[PDB]
Amino acid sequence: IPTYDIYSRLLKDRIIMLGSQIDDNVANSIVSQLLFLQAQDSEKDIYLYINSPGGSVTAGFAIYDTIQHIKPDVQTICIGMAASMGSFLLAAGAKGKRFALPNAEVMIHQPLGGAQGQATEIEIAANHILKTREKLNRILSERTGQSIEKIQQDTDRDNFLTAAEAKEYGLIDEVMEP
Amino acid sequence: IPTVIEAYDIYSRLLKDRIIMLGSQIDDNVANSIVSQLLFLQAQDSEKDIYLYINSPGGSVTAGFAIYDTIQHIKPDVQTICIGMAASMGSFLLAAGAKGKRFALPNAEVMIHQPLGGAQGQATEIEIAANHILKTREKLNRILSERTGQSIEKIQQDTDRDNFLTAAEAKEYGLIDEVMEP
Amino acid sequence: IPTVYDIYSRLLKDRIIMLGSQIDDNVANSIVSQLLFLQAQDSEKDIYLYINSPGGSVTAGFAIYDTIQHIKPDVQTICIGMAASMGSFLLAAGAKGKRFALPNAEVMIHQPLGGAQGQATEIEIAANHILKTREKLNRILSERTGQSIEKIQQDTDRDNFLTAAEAKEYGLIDEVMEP
Amino acid sequence: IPTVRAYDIYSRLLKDRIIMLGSQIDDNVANSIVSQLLFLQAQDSEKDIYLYINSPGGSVTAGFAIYDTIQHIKPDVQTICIGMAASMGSFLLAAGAKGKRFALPNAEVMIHQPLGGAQGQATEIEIAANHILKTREKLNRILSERTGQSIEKIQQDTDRDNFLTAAEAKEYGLIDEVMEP
Amino acid sequence: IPTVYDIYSRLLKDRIIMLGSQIDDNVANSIVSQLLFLQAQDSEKDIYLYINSPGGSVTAGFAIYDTIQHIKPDVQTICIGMAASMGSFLLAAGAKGKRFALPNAEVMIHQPLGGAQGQATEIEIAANHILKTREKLNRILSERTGQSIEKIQQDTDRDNFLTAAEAKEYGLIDEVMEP
Amino acid sequence: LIPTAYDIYSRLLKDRIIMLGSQIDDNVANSIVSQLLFLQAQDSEKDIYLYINSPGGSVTAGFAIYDTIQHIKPDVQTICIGMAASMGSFLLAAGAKGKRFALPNAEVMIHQPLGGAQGQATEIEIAANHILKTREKLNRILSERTGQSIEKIQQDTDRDNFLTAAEAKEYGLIDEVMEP
Amino acid sequence: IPTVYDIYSRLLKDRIIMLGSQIDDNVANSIVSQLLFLQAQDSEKDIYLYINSPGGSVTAGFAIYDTIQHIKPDVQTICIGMAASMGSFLLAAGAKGKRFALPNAEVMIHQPLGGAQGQATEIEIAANHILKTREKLNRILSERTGQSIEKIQQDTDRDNFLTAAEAKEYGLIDEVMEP
Amino acid sequence: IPTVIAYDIYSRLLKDRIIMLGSQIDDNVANSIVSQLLFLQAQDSEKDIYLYINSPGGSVTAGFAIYDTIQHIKPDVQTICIGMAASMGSFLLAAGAKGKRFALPNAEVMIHQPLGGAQGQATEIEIAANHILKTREKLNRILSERTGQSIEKIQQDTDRDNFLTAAEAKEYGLIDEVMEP
Amino acid sequence: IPTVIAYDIYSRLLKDRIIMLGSQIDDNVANSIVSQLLFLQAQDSEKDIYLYINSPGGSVTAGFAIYDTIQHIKPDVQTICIGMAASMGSFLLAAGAKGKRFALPNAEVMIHQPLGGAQGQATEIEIAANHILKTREKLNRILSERTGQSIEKIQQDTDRDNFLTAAEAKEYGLIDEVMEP
Amino acid sequence: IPTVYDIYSRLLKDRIIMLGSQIDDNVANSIVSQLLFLQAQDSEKDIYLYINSPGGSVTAGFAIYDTIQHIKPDVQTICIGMAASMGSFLLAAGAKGKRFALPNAEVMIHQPLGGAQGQATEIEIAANHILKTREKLNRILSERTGQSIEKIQQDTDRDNFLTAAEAKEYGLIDEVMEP
Amino acid sequence: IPTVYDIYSRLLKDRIIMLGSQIDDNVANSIVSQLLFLQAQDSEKDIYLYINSPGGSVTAGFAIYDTIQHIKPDVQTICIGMAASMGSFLLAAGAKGKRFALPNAEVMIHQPLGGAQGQATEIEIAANHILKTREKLNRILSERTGQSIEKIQQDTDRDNFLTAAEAKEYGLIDEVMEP
Repeated sequence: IPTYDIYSRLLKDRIIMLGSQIDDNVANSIVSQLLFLQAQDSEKDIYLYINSPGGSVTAGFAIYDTIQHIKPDVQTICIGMAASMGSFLLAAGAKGKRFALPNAEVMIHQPLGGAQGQATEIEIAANHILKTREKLNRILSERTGQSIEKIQQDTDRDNFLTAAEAKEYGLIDEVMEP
Repeated sequence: IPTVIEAYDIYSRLLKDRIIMLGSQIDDNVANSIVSQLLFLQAQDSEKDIYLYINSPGGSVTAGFAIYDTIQHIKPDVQTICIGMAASMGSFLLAAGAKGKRFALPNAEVMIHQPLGGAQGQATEIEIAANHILKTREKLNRILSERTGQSIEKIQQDTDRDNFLTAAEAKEYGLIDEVMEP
Repeated sequence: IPTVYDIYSRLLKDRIIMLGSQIDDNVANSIVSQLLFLQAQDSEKDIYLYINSPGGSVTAGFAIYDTIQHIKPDVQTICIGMAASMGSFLLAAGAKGKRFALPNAEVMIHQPLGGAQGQATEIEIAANHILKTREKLNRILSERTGQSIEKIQQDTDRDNFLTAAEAKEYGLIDEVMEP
Repeated sequence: IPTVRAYDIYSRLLKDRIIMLGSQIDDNVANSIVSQLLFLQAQDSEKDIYLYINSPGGSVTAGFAIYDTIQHIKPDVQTICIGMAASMGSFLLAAGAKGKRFALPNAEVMIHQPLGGAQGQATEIEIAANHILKTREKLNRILSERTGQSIEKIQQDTDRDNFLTAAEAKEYGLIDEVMEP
Repeated sequence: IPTVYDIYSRLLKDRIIMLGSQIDDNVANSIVSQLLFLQAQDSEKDIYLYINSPGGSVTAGFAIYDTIQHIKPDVQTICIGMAASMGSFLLAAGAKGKRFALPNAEVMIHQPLGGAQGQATEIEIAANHILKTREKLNRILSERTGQSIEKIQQDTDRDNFLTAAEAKEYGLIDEVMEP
Repeated sequence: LIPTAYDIYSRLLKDRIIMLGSQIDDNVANSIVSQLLFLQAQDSEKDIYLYINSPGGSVTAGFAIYDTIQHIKPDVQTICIGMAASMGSFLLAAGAKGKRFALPNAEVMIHQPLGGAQGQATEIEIAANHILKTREKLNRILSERTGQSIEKIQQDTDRDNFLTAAEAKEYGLIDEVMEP
Repeated sequence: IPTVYDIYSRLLKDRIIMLGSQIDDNVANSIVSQLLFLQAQDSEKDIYLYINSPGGSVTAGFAIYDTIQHIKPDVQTICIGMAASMGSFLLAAGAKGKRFALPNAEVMIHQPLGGAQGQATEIEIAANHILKTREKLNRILSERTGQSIEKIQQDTDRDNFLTAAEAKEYGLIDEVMEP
Repeated sequence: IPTVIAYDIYSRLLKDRIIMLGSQIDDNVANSIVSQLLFLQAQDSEKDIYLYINSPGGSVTAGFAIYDTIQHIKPDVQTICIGMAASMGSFLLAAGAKGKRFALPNAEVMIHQPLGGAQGQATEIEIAANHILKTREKLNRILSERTGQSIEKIQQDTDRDNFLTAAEAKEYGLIDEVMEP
Repeated sequence: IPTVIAYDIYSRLLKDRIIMLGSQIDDNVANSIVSQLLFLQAQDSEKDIYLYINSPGGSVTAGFAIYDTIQHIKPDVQTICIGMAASMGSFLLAAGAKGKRFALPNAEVMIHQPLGGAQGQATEIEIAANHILKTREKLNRILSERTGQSIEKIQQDTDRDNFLTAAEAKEYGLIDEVMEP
Repeated sequence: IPTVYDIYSRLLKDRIIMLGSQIDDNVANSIVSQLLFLQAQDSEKDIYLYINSPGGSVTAGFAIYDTIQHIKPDVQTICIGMAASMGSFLLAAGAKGKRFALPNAEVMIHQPLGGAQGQATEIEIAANHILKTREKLNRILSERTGQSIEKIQQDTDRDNFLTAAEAKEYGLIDEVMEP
Repeated sequence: IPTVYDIYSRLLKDRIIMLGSQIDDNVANSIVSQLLFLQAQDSEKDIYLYINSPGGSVTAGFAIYDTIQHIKPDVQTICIGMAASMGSFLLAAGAKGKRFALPNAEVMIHQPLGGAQGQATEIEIAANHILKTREKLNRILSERTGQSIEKIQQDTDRDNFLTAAEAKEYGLIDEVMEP
């Protein structure tokens, strides 16, 4: 990472690069970048590049809620792949400012997790992850215009979409052309 | 494991006298052996009692139900005798012996608790697993209710956490019929 | 972690502390030092503590908790992502009226976890100590939420997940911070 | 394990109603010892049985499977300590028929409180602590009955590892006689 | 570890030292050097030692202990979170009248731990050494707490957890620091 | 199993010969005790022969063998081949008086007991007192069986002390070097 | 390790060298370089070597030992916590009259440790070498304490723990440093 | 390991007074070999015994248990090297009855000094060194007696690994004859 | 490994003077093969023995224990390669009685120079190098005698892995006949 | 593995050999010995070789194959479950007209697998060898199925799964054994 | 490693290079670079190479050796602690009359170590190469000590430990550096 690295130079121009799995460390850093950019200028757009296989749903919601909280628009730009929570964040960008490059891929599926121990503990974990899926699907419905029933069906298995398909689905607004 | 010459290992020698020893965790291999022994004893004599000693921390619920159903399926009464400890599916099998012929020795310990499991993967896979283990707990509790005389609701409450019982407490609960005194 | 100052050090300049990890003695040492430094800079201005944490060490969390209550500035707490176990205890520890969660943040409360090994009398000592620790946590959660101790005991017996709105109803936070 | 029809040496001794407890006690060992006790009773409910004990102890519940079977069966079970009887091993030594509990002169006996573990939620640690304390009370009460010592004395004497010579074990009431050459 | 100086170096500028880890030779070397440095800068002004520690090496602790007693400034000790074993020994070693704990901080005292392996005579040497080390710890604790050596022996036979208020009654601290 | 299943050791046991050729642990001690009891049951008057090639091992396991030897009626000859070290040399010295042997190039080693202790100071104290008492017990018996003073045994066992067969006879650990 | 310079660098400005670890080649390299640097800055002013060390490599220790005797400044030695094995050898190596221990610091002396593997003639070479090294260590210790080599041999056969007062009586240090 | 009707192949050969050493020498192997030698003398104290040796060597004390038993018993023990006899294996080859030590033509013999290890305090390393040096003196003295070579030549010739052909072992005096087809 | 009534299958073949070498060659395998050869000679010193070989080779010294025993005993030993005979395996294949060395048509033969290792001081590496070089000369000389190929040719043909069909092994002189159906 | 013999031994009495595992030298040695024994018992009666095998060593497979072709009795081959790689080669090697599969048995053919490591010239030798081995396998498969060598080469470039009916149609077996 | 520059950089300013580790390609690269830099700064003034090293790679040692001989400044060598194997070779390589050891430093000489695995011919190549390397080392050692090659061969057959005074008498150094 070349140098005050290349990411800090892009941050000076209100660009945040997500290029990894989403965990609490990544979310803490991105949230802090978003807050800092709003403090610098509450009006100018922010640009969030997303190449991510997804990761923690709660870490992803830290980023998601910060995006919706701050005053500047956050443009989202998918490069390479936005899968799982990554495609949720892609769809979370400012309306009209969600993009994917022509060969970028988008994948949606249901959340993953685990449960171990007593029957009642497994029941609690199952209820929690099912409620988490409902929350994701409700928001994806609002952000895409698709019905919750259709999102439920379309995420039962791994669902790969081209950029053109992601646009038609309502996950992005435009395929960014050269 | 000593040998007895009339050449039997000690467990085979006791099987000759219609005694089956359960002294390990319950898995499919152990259940396969126990079931085969029960079927063999029935084939030998369908009237004489069988004696099942139980010192077991429990284990696989489905393997325990292979044993449970075989006990109920065969014609001879299967006396159960707890020595040391009968916990989880082990206490379930202890309570499954022929009515009036379920025993524990005075310092044997009985422990009841809800079944354990796990689930990994997609939310809908976790839901299927949760629904399955919950249905399995209902099945266990319903049978325990029948065999002890306790209501299902009391069993649910009394198995939420590990519940250790003395032999005397096990008799009062209905899990055994008598403490076998010296 | 980009440079502007690394990003966290830049936010600290504006009296913002980020808790975004498991709570251990190292994290608590750092958070406590930041709180003391900010009080030294200005004893009157608010401090903002963002919390995204699965929890962790009870004693480390109480190092942070007691420092929050000790210092003069109000400490606002803001849950983003998840505040679980000791993290949710710290969320509820913010200045009354200044405890927040964002709309999709999750809150989870549950009894403390631990272990005990050795002689019977050593297991007894360890059990008494963790039981006392839970009573201590529940007493404070009762005063900070308005709920009875009996209700907190019962509601923490197993993992209990709360939405942001449920956390407000419960008294763990004061407001869901809307966009 | 040499052979002596063919017997291993332990099977040969079992023909003379001798059982050798020469290892840590777990469920596998207890299962074998119990089966040997039941077999010998089935062969002859009158004749004494001889239980040699060289054991560091082990599982308390497995030890009680052995303990209760000894008390259940009709024959007297003599106990003979060689080398070491520690923890649950010393509990079983004291469990022999009264008047027929022995140690050889240099055998070592050790008594101490039970050991265990617990992990997880506070309430789970509470349940495990209550269970091991009740197990200790059960062990101390029986040891009081078999030794003549008060439960309060047994409690104080098992708080830490307590090593006894054979002659001290006799004075304590854990055995009846030191078998002198 | 945020930057302002890193946060700990910034606190050191105000004569605050943070012990927030297990005690070992490296930690003691750092703490001793900070104490000698602070005395060199000003031999009259108080030093503040925050303690959140599970304890650790007895000899490393005594490097710290003897340096506190050696230097001219008073060293205040402030327990946050937990001071256990050699950590609670150092808490009680602060200047008399200037030993503190925050209300929910926990203090634990117990006898030293160690090991030995090899020949009978090697084990005997190691046993005699740790027993003498325990006598030394107990004698000093007795002096610093006002409790008899026999009571300290009894009270440290097993893990002994104390609240901050109990630590004050015991004589391990002078006051519970209230908000 | 080595050659015939009825192995070579079982064939030697028919002739009242017990072959110790390993470290001494509870399994080995239980086997040897059982063999000794068996041989006494077969004939309480005929000698037993115990060959010893052992680096030593568990002190309590060794005392199970030692006390059984003293308990039974038959004389137990001891014959050192290769090495009898630590508790192996203790058992070598415990054979019937006048019937303790070593072959000419066999080696004997004596030293103090080994052990460990971990935990609280008072737990280490208990463990140290126990191993010190075990050493006094070993030295007292070795004094009785060799004729050497307890103080000399203490000195001579402070460190590993290797002895030739002839030196072990001079020391009193054996009665005769068995020459061809 | 806080910044002021790191804390050790800051103490080095005042001619203080902190030994707070095992002695190996890397540690010896650093301490020798610090000694040479301090001589080059001022050949007259005393140097201060603090020692909390469990010992370590004999040859690395002699790199430090010989450099102390080589340079012109006096090197005071101050034991804090523990000086064991080669650590106690270095403590005894300070300028005569300027060897100190703090009151609860401990000192341990014993013979060197090592290993040998391979052919009989290789084990013989290794045995002769460690025996000659012990003779070298005991001879120098005899000169530095005033004790006979026979007494030092007897007193290092096994681990031999000494209090600070005992180390003064032994001649390993000159004074116990009281507060 | 095949069976001959029931003997395993080695037990079948032992019936004909043949003992096969085909492994490293440790206490277990020595226990077996010593027991076989004692057994064969008990059957017949006059007829020769045949010890085939293919061994890389191993424990010196285990080798001396075998060595001393060979010299103790009345029957002659012929030794026959096949494959390799190295270190303590070549010591045992040379220990066979005079005139009855053999190697097949392509068997190898290797002699060298004993190997060992030592850890701990200087005085413990000294004790370990003195013991292995004394052991080497014992081995060389006996090899001198059995080969006819001086002790000083044995010392020189075993300082490093020294490989000999069958014919060279005969000229050296380690064996009496190369057994030709 | 199935049983025939009671023989395991290998023991049943041994009854018919058939030895199966079906694994890597080490001291344990050579100990068993040698014992079987000696046993069969004792049963009948005139009747042929049949040694099947499916082996990747292995220890050169273990292989020479088998080799020399084959040449020492009176019966002819026929050798029959099935599957593969590589390295010391192909050396033993060529060691069969002249005219009675066979391979089945799809069996594979591979010859190559010996493998080993050396570690330590320069003079120790030199000793190990000299020894493995002398071993290679020994192997090459015997292979020259048994195949009719010059030593120079065997040297160059074994510098690297050299794979031979059964037909090529016959032309090379490693076997006498390809055993056709 | 039950008794009555073990179950495989009881079937061998009836001239049935079960191959139900990977083909390695141990398996091949046993199967070759079983074939030779059965020929010695009766040189005229058929032998039955059941095959459920994922393949294995090519040379081990050829020990079996050559022994099948060498002995006088016919060897029927019967595929149950799966015959893959060297397993399908042995299936095709049965006596002509006496090679079978059960209706849901699967057959798989592909090219041999191997590895090579070292100098360029060593890699070249290993490549030439495995390429020659494939030519041998294909030539025999061509003879035993009636397919051209070119077709066999094409059809084994990748894993090629075949139903029992496709295997019969291919020439690898003669009949699908129907219930 | 304290700051002043780390301590080694501070000494390099005064033309001092410290070797205090095993010799590998990484250490040799750094030392060679320092030697070349120092010559470029000043081709006339002496360079001082301190050596405490157990040795290591022969080729890496020759990288240093040849660079010492190549550059114009005299390189003094000073053994502290131990110089063994290639370390003692480099000690003996210093400028004539400027090779030193401190009084208790030890010097060890022995033959090179290595290994070889694979075909007979590969083992032969490796043996020939290490024997040649030993001849190369012994030839240069003979030139630099004045001892004959045959004596060096004898004296390096096994590990040979020398005191500083013995190393001077041998010709490996010129002077024992006294205080």
